[PDB]
Amino acid sequence: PTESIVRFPNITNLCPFDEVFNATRFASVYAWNRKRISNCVADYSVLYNLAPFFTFKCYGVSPTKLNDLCFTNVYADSFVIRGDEVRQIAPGQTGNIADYNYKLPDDFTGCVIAWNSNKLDSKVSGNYNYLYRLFRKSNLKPFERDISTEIYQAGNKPCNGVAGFNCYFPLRSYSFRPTYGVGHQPYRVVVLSFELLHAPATVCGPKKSTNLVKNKCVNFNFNGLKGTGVLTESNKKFLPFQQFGRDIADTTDAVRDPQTLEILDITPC
Amino acid sequence: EIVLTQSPGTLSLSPGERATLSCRASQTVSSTSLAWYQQKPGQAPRLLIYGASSRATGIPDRFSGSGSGTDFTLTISRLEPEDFAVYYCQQHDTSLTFGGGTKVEIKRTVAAPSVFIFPPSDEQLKSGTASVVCLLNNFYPREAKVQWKVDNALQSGNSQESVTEQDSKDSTYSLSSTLTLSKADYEKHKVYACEVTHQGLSSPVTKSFNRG
Amino acid sequence: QVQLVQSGAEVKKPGASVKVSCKASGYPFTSYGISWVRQAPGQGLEWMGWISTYNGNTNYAQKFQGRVTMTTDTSTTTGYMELRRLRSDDTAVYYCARDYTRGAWFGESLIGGFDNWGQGTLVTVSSASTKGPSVFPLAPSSKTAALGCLVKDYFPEPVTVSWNSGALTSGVHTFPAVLQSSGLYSLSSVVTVPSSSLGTQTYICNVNHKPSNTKVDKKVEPK
Ligand SMILES: *[C@@H]1O[C@H](CO[C@@H]2O[C@@H](C)[C@@H](O)[C@@H](O)[C@@H]2O)[C@@H](O[C@@H]2O[C@H](CO)[C@@H](O)[C@H](O)[C@H]2NC(C)=O)[C@H](O)[C@H]1NC(C)=O
Repeated sequence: PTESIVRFPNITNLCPFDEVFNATRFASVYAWNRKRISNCVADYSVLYNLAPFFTFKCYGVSPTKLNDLCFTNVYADSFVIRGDEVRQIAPGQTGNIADYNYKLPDDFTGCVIAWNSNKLDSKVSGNYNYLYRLFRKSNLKPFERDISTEIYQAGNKPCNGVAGFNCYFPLRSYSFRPTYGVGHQPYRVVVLSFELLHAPATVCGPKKSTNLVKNKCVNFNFNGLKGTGVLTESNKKFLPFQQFGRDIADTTDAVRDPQTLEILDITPC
Repeated sequence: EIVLTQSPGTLSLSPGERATLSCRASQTVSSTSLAWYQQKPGQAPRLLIYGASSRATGIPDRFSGSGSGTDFTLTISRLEPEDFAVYYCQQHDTSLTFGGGTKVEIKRTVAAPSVFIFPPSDEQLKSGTASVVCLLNNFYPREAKVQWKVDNALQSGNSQESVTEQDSKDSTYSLSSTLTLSKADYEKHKVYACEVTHQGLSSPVTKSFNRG
Repeated sequence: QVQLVQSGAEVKKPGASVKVSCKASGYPFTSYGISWVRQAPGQGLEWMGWISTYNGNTNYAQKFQGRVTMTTDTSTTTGYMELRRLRSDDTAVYYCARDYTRGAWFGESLIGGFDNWGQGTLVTVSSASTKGPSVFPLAPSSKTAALGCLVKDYFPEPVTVSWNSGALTSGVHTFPAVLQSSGLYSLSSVVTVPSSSLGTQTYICNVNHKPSNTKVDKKVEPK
């Protein structure tokens, strides 16, 4: 190899992580909020510089390598839970929150951030503003939201949509107060999910691109796909939605340039 | 909408005491949605406190905020010469509104004015109008009560006053009151009087001047 | 460092419209909104509105619901504000601020405030023409002593005063201008001098009005 070449999409706007973490209001756990992030540069250093009381645990990728990865989309799910239920926000976990409110898939490949919010979400006289679902007919599928309240008939006698014995209201309140322990105090939780598809990789990250060099052996990097070889002006047929081509040996052999929308063959040098 | 009331309207302290300013909310305002601003004479405002507790970037540690629900408080532990300004509370819990304002000045020993008076100049006597100015030199405190008299009678409406800012060195005020009126009724009388009452004086002063 | 620069002053007339500009520098433009506030002479702050620099969403105050409109230009990173049908109550100073109270992308409330302000733009609304100042003396009485000069019937607001070009700086009291019912401003300048220098020293005051190009000097002597 002779040269190192980096090719990333030309996007300038930065991602709005300050609007997710520093939002005045957070949602409940049975009606958790979801935001879509795309077409922006994602610098994750602002999430490391936070004080060492932000619990940060990420699955399927290391936190250090996040700045050299492109993504199709990012999803941010925000809510507030109790102190000791942060254990349940993890793949392959069960409990009252996980079964009935928020479920994570086993192949999650995403990060979870939690922090104590007792100074904001608690009130001296009682803060019943945050709810959670306690009764459900069956466990819910990953990333499914149930914003609906109807009576739960545990027994056998039906009831006229009114509570009573063996007819329960599904939702309950948290009732946070400042005079509790550490496990009974509100916690603000943000879950980041990285959606990676066969797409033009909108959410790139901080990286400057270089000029394209052909007919020479170089180190190349297209949207995080990095390797060593020679780049030839291909004459293959890609559909407008297709981004790269795979060979019989289950490894990429052709790729589209993210700045000028042309096709290139990759060959060993 | 939500109305914020700042109490009191003016604080008179000394360079080194402790100051406490109070903002009162009509309805309940979340603590995450309240901020404080400081504005010096002739400058733009600047952020001091946000979230009712947090301190803005580059703000000296002596500023602190606290409070909740319907009552918020801004405290300055020790007062420097540069901390004399106007302070505003803002909420953005429901729409966005500002407070009334609270000026903090210097409290010093009581002084007394130097009431003067001036006849109209001869250059105004041919322009169809005249003006007479009563002056009040360095005094303290600011609140002084001044009236004009045409030798037996109190007038009103045709007189306007200008008050300077607090002096840099001795922290004193100065006042001017101008009575303007055409030369027609000016020629109808000969003597005028300015009556001044102030907390510093032991008796209301009256300075008169006749034509001549 | 974050910086915001505003345009110059306006001498608009009633029934007209005014554009105020605000150029930002030193930060990513589209990550923060822009807020517009104003202060009338002698009163407190008054919020006018908010605009997002990402998608152009706005949010106005019901007092200016039908009169104000804000726009942004990402190429030059500059915000603009129109106010229409100017009345006598719109004479004020207008401030452009960087916003941290509402999100630019999703439009929700944040924890913060107006954390960066501009220099401010003074807008004066009056149906009056530019007039040069009129200068008169006011000399001490026959009997420290005090004297000065009066500048009256001038427009617009800015007039500068000096005593012998700073020779007598210590002892000068220049009172703020007052707006008369004639639409014109008035002002007095007073100096305190030794009781024996009345008949010896010279006491001239130089008063300068820029919009009328007047640089007039006048001497005050005892009579
Ligand atoms: C959420 O905001 C905090 C505080 O931000 C500051 O105050 C706001 C009103 C607004 O003026 C911001 O521009 C200010 O930065 C952010 O924490 C600050 O971050 C900067 C940059 O990392 C850092 O230099 C400061 O020291 C931080 N200040 C404090 C008090 O920690 C924070 O970046 C935001 N949170 C997230 C997760 O994005």
